[PDB]
Amino acid sequence: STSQVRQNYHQDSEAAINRQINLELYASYVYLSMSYYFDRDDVALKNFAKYFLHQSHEEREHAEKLMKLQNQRGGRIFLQDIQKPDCDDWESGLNAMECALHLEKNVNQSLLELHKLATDKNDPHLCDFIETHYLNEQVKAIKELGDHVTNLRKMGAPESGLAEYLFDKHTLG
Amino acid sequence: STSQVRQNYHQDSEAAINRQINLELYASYVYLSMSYYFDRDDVALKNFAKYFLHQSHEEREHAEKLMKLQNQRGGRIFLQDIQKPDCDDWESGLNAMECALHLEKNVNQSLLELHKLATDKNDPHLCDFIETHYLNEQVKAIKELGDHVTNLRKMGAPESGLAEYLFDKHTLG
Amino acid sequence: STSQVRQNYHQDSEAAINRQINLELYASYVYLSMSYYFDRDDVALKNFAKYFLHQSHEEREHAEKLMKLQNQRGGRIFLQDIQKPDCDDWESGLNAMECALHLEKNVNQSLLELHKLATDKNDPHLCDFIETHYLNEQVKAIKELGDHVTNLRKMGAPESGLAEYLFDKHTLG
Amino acid sequence: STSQVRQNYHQDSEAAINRQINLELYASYVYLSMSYYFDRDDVALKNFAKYFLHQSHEEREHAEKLMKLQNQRGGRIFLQDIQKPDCDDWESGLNAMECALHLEKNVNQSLLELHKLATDKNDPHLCDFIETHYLNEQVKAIKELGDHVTNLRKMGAPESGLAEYLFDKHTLG
Amino acid sequence: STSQVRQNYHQDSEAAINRQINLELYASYVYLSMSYYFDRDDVALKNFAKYFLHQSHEEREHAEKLMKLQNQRGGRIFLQDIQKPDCDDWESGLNAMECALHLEKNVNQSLLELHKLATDKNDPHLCDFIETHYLNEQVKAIKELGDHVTNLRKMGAPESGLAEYLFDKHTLG
Amino acid sequence: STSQVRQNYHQDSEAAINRQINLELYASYVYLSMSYYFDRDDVALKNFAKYFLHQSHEEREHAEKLMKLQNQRGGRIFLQDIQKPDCDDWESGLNAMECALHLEKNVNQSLLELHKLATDKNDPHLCDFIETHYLNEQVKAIKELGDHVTNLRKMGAPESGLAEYLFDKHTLG
Ligand SMILES: [Mg+2]
Ligand SMILES: [Mg+2]
Ligand SMILES: [Mg+2]
Ligand SMILES: [Mg+2]
Ligand SMILES: [Mg+2]
Ligand code: NA
Ligand code: NA
Ligand code: NA
Ligand code: NA
Ligand code: NA
Ligand code: NA
Repeated sequence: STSQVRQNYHQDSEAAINRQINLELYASYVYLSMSYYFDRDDVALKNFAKYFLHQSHEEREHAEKLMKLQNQRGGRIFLQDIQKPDCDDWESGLNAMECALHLEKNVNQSLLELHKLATDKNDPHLCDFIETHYLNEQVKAIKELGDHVTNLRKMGAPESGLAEYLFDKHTLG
Repeated sequence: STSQVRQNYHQDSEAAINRQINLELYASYVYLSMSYYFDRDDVALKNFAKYFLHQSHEEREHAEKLMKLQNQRGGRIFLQDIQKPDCDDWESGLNAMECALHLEKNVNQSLLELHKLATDKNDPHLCDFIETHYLNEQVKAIKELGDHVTNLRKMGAPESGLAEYLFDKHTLG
Repeated sequence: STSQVRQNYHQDSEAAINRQINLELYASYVYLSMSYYFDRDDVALKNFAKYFLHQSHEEREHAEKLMKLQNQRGGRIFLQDIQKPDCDDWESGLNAMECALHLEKNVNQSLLELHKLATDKNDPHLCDFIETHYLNEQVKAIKELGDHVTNLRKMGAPESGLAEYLFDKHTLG
Repeated sequence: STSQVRQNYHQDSEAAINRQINLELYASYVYLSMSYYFDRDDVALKNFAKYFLHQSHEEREHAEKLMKLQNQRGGRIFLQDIQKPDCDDWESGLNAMECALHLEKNVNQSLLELHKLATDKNDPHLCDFIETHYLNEQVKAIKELGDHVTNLRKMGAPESGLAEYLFDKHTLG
Repeated sequence: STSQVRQNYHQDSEAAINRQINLELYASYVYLSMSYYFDRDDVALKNFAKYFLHQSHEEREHAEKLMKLQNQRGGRIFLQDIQKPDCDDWESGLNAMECALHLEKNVNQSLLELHKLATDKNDPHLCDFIETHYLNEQVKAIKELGDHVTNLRKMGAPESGLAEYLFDKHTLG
Repeated sequence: STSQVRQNYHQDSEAAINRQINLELYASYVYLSMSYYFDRDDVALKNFAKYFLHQSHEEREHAEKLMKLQNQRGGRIFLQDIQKPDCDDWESGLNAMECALHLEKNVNQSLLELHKLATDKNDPHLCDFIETHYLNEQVKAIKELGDHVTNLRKMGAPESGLAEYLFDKHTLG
């Protein structure tokens, strides 16, 4: 039953990877929802829509890289339901950016816990995988989202629809 | 509350589109599972893996086009959980192809019912959307999968691991 | 008297096509009026002017394609007066966009009725002509105009002349 | 016995497709006859000959696309004898064009009946296949042939051998 | 109420320009009718059709340039109904050319009266606008149409359908 | 009644050419049937299908060259019904290749008889036409088909579906 390739790969690490795969797919689905919210005729912020669609695809890529990891190490992927996002209506560009920031920080926290587990199980390959492909990506994403939220707030979002319009044009466009 | 763009778009059609979006996302997730099954070290059919990964991405594209439709017509997207696939282990190239064929026929049946609803609601735009973007795509996908299943069976899959190996190389490669 | 090419083309369909030709020419004339309203020295929104002039030419193209249809089927074109637009003065970028949206929805309703007639007369060629060349075009135009109206309103049009200025620059330019 | 790919494809539709295949092959053979009539030394209208030969090959393509359809849907092709054309000697450029027009209208009528059957059997894929690939093609072919017949008649065919000569040169050449 | 740009622009000139705009749009519509007459399957003179369609578009360009003039001078455009053309059926290539010649001479007469008004109101800008953009254009158009009519008549139009055929090919093609 | 170009062209030769035209069209139709047999979802040998479709088109070309011959010599083409092929279902790649070989040998025998007739009628032009365009073509086709049949048999067709699969890939692909 044990994979011929498996070496120094703890069952707990395998399970945590499966959980991270689900979380990445969940994040992808959240971003998809946000994108198409901004595509609504009564919201109509095309560059917000594009920004979040790109993020959705990137999150899918992250999940697939974790699946590849799982198979490389000889673990077995076990997929779960991808839960629907918390909202259907994201209310504003600013609110969407804040929710994205919160999501990214949650994903980062899960990654940090994964790293802690890898460290505890003396799995340096897994640790460096997380470090190389995930942690800096998260730090960058969080910094970018924080920058966006800051600009929107200073511009006067969400009450200034002009604010969101011009942010859509000049930052996200 | 009614969208400014909405015209000749029945609530039942809107709901059916939301169901189709979920079904397309489900199909994408099924194909993702199959792809990474073939990426396992104890299965190791890279071109099967690639074939199903491509199909997964294509299904995601189909879902996104339906979401775009929904917003174009002034309906509102309501996302649901994406259920996990029926299997974790797809057993063989042939079995995966047969399950894919079954899935594609189920998706096609749902599309046909959607078309019937559009027709009943006298929604020619929706009918032609389905016709143009979905129905022929489905017919082609079903024919291709049937061709694959036929070849694998004639070659001697799934007992002939040589059969699947050579199919992976010569058809899917 | 009956055209040598005519086949499965009902008199009622022919008459409805003649009405649609007139409606398309009318829409082209409305858009022409709007364009040159924005060219006034006391309005001076060049990109609004360009947007509506492009729309005018596109509507002319639609009418000409219907005339070509009529001759292809062996019907006979009967032209009518092109009525002058409802306004000389369109008041604002937002008001013009709202009137354009209303016009586009009226044109769409007429197209839907034309499709219904074709269906009732079992004229699949005519149905698919309408579907292929007109219905999606209308859906897109309505969605775009709705997006424009939404943005202008959120920006603060028509009281914010800055709003219309910046929309002219960043969206229509 | 039922094809693994077959879905929503009525036996009556399958039979009608087989009949249409035969009709398209028949039309191809008629045009072949006309082409080589104009290649006779005592007729000697090379561009008529080329025009009808092109039409013959196009009709063959139409038949082959229907065969491909049949297999795509999981129906089974049953071929029949291709009947010889009604004439060996087509008498004149004008007479050939009139017979071609009559043939094209007969083919169109058969296509319309096929569409009606598809509609009655709620086969939207088949309907849109016919609509996309056949109906407009027929309308165009009929209009072109009607234009040709009109010009020949106005020029003075078939008594003015100069008429046919110059039509061969300037229209068909 | 007076435009900030208006200078040396008499109310009578403004009104005459509005009348000329309507006349140019009328001429465009007449030429459109003629074009699609020649597109009929029972007339079938493609190059006549093209010639008149080009003329239609050119006349629309003339109208739009007058509208631009009106706004440049600070007058206000007031559009009127575009009357339907005098005929639905233009009978022959020659008859259409003669009606076009008559139309062009009427347009020219109106332009000459406009010039006379400009001169009487000491509006040298308007005079030179008319001179530069319109008068020579009209002279050329009238000369060309007269040349066409002369050739058709000498060839034997409209009784020689060969005449019109060959004119369509060699002059208009 | 006798063609102005006819010289040294016996009535018996003319009749034999008409028979050969029909036989070539028959062969084309047989190959068409075989091609689309291999396009079936339950057969699914794309390169067999392509091979036989190419052969079908080549046979049509042969028939058309014979028609051109007939007119060049001043004979008159008389077309007959094209009989349907002997089978609807060709059973296997090997069986299809064997039937094709048999067909090609029958066509060759008919050509040899045609040559014998030409020789007996002292028609060296006809003899050399047959020699140049047909006889070597037939010899090559027969040799190729024999090679194919030999390979399939040695590989283990038709019981080894792997055999036909790999032949389709490596020889016909
Ligand atoms: Mg490190
Ligand atoms: Mg700005
Ligand atoms: Mg359709
Ligand atoms: Mg000449
Ligand atoms: Mg020799
Ligand atoms: Na991520
Ligand atoms: Na799909
Ligand atoms: Na339109
Ligand atoms: Na056809
Ligand atoms: Na003019
Ligand atoms: Na042959």
